[PDB]
Amino acid sequence: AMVPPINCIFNFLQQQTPVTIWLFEQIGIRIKGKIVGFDEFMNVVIDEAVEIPVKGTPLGKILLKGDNITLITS
Amino acid sequence: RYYCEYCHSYLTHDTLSVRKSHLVGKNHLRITADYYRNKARDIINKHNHKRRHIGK
Amino acid sequence: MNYNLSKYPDDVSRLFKPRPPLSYKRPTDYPYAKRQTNPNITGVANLLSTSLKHYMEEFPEGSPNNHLQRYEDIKLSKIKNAQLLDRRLQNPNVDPHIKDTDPYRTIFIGRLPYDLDEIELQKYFVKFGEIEKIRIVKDKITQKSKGYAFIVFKDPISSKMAFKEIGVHRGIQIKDRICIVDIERG
Amino acid sequence: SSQIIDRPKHELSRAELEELEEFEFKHGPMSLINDAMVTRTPVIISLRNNHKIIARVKAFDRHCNMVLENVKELWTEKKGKNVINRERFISKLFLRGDSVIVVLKTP
Amino acid sequence: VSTPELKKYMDKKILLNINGSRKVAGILRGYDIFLNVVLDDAMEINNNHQLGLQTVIRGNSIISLEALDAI
Amino acid sequence: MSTPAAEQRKLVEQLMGLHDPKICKSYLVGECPYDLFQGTKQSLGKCPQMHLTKHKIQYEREVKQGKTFPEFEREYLAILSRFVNECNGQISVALQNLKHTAEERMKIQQVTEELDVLDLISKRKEVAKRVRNITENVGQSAQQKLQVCEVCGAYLSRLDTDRRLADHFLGKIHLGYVKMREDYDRLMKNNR
Amino acid sequence: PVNPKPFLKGLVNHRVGVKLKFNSTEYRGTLVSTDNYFNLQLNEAEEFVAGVSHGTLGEIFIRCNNVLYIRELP
Amino acid sequence: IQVAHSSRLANLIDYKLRVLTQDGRVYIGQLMAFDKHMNLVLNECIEERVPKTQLDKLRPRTTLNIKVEKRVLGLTILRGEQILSTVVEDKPLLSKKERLVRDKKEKKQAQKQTKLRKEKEKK
Amino acid sequence: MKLVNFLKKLRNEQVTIELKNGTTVWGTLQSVSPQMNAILTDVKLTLPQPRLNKLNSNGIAMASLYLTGGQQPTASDNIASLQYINIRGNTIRQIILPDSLNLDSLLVDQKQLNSLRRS
Amino acid sequence: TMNGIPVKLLNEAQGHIVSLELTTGATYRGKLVESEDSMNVQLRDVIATEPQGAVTHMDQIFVRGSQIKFIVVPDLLKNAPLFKKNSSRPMPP
RNA sequence: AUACUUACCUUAAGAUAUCAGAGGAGAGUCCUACUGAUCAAACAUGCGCUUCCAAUAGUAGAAGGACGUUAAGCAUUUAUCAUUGAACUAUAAUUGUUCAUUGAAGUCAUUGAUGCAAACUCCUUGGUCACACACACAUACGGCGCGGAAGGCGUG
RNA sequence: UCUAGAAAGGUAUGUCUAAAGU
Ligand SMILES: [Zn+2]
Ligand SMILES: [Zn+2]
Ligand SMILES: [Zn+2]
Repeated sequence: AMVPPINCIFNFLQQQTPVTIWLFEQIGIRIKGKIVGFDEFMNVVIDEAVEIPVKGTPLGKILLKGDNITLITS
Repeated sequence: RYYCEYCHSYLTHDTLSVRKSHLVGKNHLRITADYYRNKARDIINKHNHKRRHIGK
Repeated sequence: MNYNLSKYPDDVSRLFKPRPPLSYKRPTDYPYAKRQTNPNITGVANLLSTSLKHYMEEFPEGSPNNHLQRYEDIKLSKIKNAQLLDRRLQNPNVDPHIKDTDPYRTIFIGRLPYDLDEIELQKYFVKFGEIEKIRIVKDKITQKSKGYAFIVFKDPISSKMAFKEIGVHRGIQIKDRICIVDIERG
Repeated sequence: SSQIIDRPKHELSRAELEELEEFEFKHGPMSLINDAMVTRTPVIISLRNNHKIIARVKAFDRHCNMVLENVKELWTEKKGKNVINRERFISKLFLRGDSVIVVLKTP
Repeated sequence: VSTPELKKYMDKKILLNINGSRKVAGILRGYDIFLNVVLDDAMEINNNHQLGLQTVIRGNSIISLEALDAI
Repeated sequence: MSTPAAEQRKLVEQLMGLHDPKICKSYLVGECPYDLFQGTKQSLGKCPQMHLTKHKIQYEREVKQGKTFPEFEREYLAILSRFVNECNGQISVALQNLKHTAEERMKIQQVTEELDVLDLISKRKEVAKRVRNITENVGQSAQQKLQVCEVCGAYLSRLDTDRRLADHFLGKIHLGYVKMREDYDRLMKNNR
Repeated sequence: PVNPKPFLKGLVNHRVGVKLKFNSTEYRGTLVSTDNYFNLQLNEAEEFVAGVSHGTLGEIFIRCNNVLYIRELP
Repeated sequence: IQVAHSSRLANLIDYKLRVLTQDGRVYIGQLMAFDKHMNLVLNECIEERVPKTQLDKLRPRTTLNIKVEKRVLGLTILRGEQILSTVVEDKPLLSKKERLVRDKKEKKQAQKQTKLRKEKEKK
Repeated sequence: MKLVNFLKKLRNEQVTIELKNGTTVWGTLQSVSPQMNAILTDVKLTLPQPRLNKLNSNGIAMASLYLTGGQQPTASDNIASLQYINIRGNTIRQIILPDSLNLDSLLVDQKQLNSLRRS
Repeated sequence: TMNGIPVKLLNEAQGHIVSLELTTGATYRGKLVESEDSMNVQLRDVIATEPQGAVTHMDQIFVRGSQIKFIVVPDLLKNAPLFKKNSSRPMPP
C-alpha cells in the first residue's frame, strides 16, 4: 500500500534510526543524526547532529529549517 | 461548479473524477468534434480580401 | 505523430497538427546548479562603530510621528470616556425615586409612550391587580418622559400576572406605542 | 492570548485575526521594529544584495516592508585587490521587505 | 487541495532529477499533496553510489519524474 | 482545505492504555465498514468511534511482533456479522422484488390465457404455441432481464457485456462489500 | 518526542545560536521571543562570520526565511 | 505608439505586448488572456534573446546592431513566475469603433442563441 | 496595517523604482495593484555602471534592457526610454519616494482607524 | 477555486502534441496525457532535449508544475470557446 | 423520445466607492429617491491641443518581415577518454606521440558553428481623399479643406 | 433546561421499448 512521506519520517522518528539529510546544493554541508520531531513543514529537530562538509563538528540539538532540505536518507 | 463550454450543460461540484468522466463522454466528443470541424471550416471558407486602394 | 492517442476521428486530428519542433539555440544565463543570490554577505557589526556616529552627528533628532499621535489621540479618547462612563454608571437603595415597597411587587414596564399620562398607565396596570404606587421615570437633567415606569402592585402574585399578560403579548398597547413589561431588574 | 496562538489560523474569526496581528506586533519579534518606530532610534538593516542601510522607520507591516526616512545606504565593491566603499543618501524610501536579513536596533 | 496523479507510477522504478544537477533512481512507494515522494532503494545515478534503505525527497527539488518501468 | 499546508497540518496532527470505547477497534483490525462506505449512496453517516493513525500503526507493530488482542476480533466479527446478515436480508428483498414482478397479476392472467392457448401434429401445434409462450415469458424478460449481484444485492443483466460488468465490479459499494464478505468468511472459518 | 514549536517555546530566555545560510554567519544570544513563522528576536547578540567575531550587537531581528539551523548552546 | 495612461492589463487584450522575463528573453506576441497570477496567453509569440557572444556589443563604451535569435512559438501560455515587465508594442488589427460594432453584434447573437435554446427546450 | 495601501495613494508622482536586478525605473506612477504590480507611464529605464574600472554590470539585465526594444541606441550608457511599462510586483526592491510628499497625512490608515474606532 | 483562461486552455489541450520548456533549460515535447490544476503535466512519447542539446527519448515524464516556463499548445485552440467574450450561459441547476 | 440498471459527485466566508454633516431607530451599529465634497465608470459634447495617414506632372516610395536566394560567400575555430602492448617526453587516472586490442557513455551537424559585410528577389500594411503646379519667412514661417487612427486636457 | 426531521439533483454508461418509406 501507499506509505505517505510523513509516515516514513515518523517511522524514522519511532525506530530512532540514524538519518543523513542533504541540504541545498550550494550550501555544501550534510547533517547526520537522529530525527526527534517534525512539523507539517518538514522542519525537523535532530539529537546529536554532526555536520560534515563536501570528520565534522558536533552541533547538539538543532532545529533544521525545512525550507532547505533536499533529501532525507538513512 | 463546472461548465462544459462546448456541451452547454452545467455540472455539480467540480471533482476531477466527475470532470474527467465527462471529458471522455461520447456525446461531449461529438459536440467537440462538430465545434472544431465548423471552426476550421469557417476559417477556410472566409474569403477576406485586401482593401482596395485605387490610385488615379 | 503518425498514430494518435486522441479520441477524435483521424479527420478531426488532422486539424490539431502542431507546429514543427522548436529549434535549439544555446542558453544565455546561469544553469540550475549555479543559480544563487550572492553569498559572502558580510557582517553588520562593522557599521555600528564608525558609520553610526557619522549618521547620528548628521541627524540628531528624528522627525515627529504625527499619524502615530492621531492614533494616540483616539486611544486616549476611548480610554478616558470609558473611565468616565464607568464612574457615572457604577454610582438603587440610594435612588429615592425608586425606593418604594418590596421589590417583587414592583413591575418594570419600559418603552412606554413619550407623551403618556400616569393615570392611563394606572388604568392599564390595575387590570391585573390592585396597584400600590406608580412612578413614571423622567430624565433628571430635563424632564423628558423616559419611556419607562415603576408600578408597585399590592402583592407579588398580582404583579407577575401583569408581566405575563401585558408583557408577553408583544408589548402592552398604550397610546401609540408597544411597551414591553418585565420584573424590576434592580 | 493562548486561545489565538494555539489554534490554527483558519479557525479564527475576523476580530481574532486583527487581535492576533496586534498581539504579534506588541508582544513578539517585530516589537523590535515597533519600539524603534516609536522611540525614534536609528535601525541598521542588512539587505540581501549586500547593501547595508541605516535609517529611521516611519511605518512597518506584517511582511517587514517598511517606509523609511533619512536613508544612508552603504555598500562595498571590489574586483580583486582593488576595493572601494560607496555611500548613497536617499531622503524618503519604501523598502519591499522580502530582501531584509537582519534588522538591528542601535543602543 | 489536489493530490498529484501518480496512481500509475506506484511500486515501479523511477528516475527523477533532483535539483537540476543530481539524479536519483529508486522504487517509488508514496507521495503527498506537495510532491514530496518516498522511494525505496535509492541509488544516485552519477561509479554510482547508493543512498540508503529508504529516502524521502522533499518535493521542492524534483524537476521531472521519468518512469524507467513499463507503467 | 484551501492552502496545502493546512491539509498537511491536518494530517500530521491526526498522526500525532490503547483500549476503551474511544478507539474503533474494527478500524484497528482493518477496514471499518462505516469508513468504506463514507461517500456512497449506502452511506451510514459517520463512524461513531474515532479513527486515528498513530493507534493503527501501533497495532501494525503489535500484530507484527508483539501479540494479538482477540477482544478486537470478536467486536469486529460482531459488527461485520450484523452488517452481512442485514445485507443478506436486503438481497432477499431484491429477489423478492423480482418474484413480485414475476408473479404480477395481469401478467399471470396473460400468460394463463396464452397457456390455455398452448393446449404428432398435435405436438407440433402445441410446441409452436409453447414457443410463442416461451417468447411471451421472454417478452416479460425483455421488459426487465434482471439478475441480482449476489454480493452487493444490486441488479445486473446478462445481455450486457463483460466490460460494463467490469465497470460495476470495481465499485465503492461492491469492493467494500466484497471486503466485508471476505473478512466474514475468514473469521467464520477461523472461529469454527 | 518534541515537535519544533514546543522546542522553540522551550528555548525562550536561553542562550541559543541561529545560523544564517549565506556566509555561515551565525548569531548567538538570548532568544527573547518567536513568531508563528519562526521570526526571531535575539538579545545581547554576537556574530561569527567564520569564527571571526566582528562585534557584539545589541538587539537583532533575524528574518524567517534566512535561518538554516537554530541550536541550543551550553 | 501611445497607450492610454489608465489602461491596466485587463484592457490591453488583442494588443501586441512585448513581455520581458527573468532570463533576458522577450516574447513578442499578441495578448489574449491573463490571470490572477499574471500568466499570459500570447498568440503568435517570437521568443528572442541576445546571445552570449554579441552581449559585448551592448556594453557601454553610427549606431549599434545586435543579431537576435527569433524563434517562432505558436500560441504559448506563459508561467507567471518568470515574467518581469510587459511593454506594449503594436495596436490591434481592429479600431475601437470596429470593436464596438463587433461586440454589440456578438452579444446580440448570444442573446438570440439563448432565446432559441430556451424556446426549443420548452418545446 | 498593510503597507501597499500606502502605495495606492501615490498617484501621478515621479518615483524611482529599484528592481531586484539592479535596473532602476523612473516614471509617472499610476494604479498600483494589491500585489504591488506597479504601472509607470513615462519611464526612463537605466542600469548603473558599477563605477569601478575592472568590474562588470548585470548581464541578464543588460540583455533585458536592450530587448525592451526602445533603447535609444547611439547613447553611451544603458538608458532605454519608453512609455507604459508594467512592472511585476515581486521584482521591485525599493522605491525612492518623491521628497515633497506629506507622510503625516499619507500614512494614516483608514481601515485600521475604522477597526480601532468601531470595536 | 477559479482557474481562468490559461490553465483552462491547458486543460483544453489534453491529447495533442504540446512543446514545453522547463525552467532548467530542457525542452520536452509529446502527447499531453493528463495536465492538472497547478500546470502539473504528463507527457507520453516525448522527445527530450537536454539543455546543452543532447536529445534523447523517454516513454512518459511527469514534470513538476512549478518548473514550467511555457507550454506551446496547437494553433487551432485560438478558436476555443473560452476566449469568447460575450457568453450566455443558460441557467444554473 | 420514454423507461430501468450501474458508476461518480454534492457548494471557502464577507462586501459592492470614500470622507463629512443632518435626521431618526435600543458607546458603537444600521438607515435615509437626506445633504455637500472627493473618487470611479459609461454616454454625450468640445477645444486655432499633440502625433500619423504612399509617385501618376509618375514605373517610383515608407514601416515591418522573410522560419528567402547568391551561399560550400569572406575570416577564424572545433570533432570523446581509458587498460595494455612497441617505443616514449614525463608530478596524475603513461597525460603528451604513431599504431592496434579491450572498456564507459556517446543529438545530429564540419556544405556545420561563431564573427563580418553587401547585393538581389518575394510578402503584409495605408485617404494611394479634396483643392492647387503657386514665391514664404524673426514673434520663423495664415496649424483658416473634408475626413479617419491614437493619445492629452476641460465641461455637461 | 432554550423545542434534532438530510436533501434533491448533474454528468457519464449500457439495455429495453419505439418511430420510416420510395
Ligand atoms: Zn460536454
Ligand atoms: Zn470505525
Ligand atoms: Zn455488485
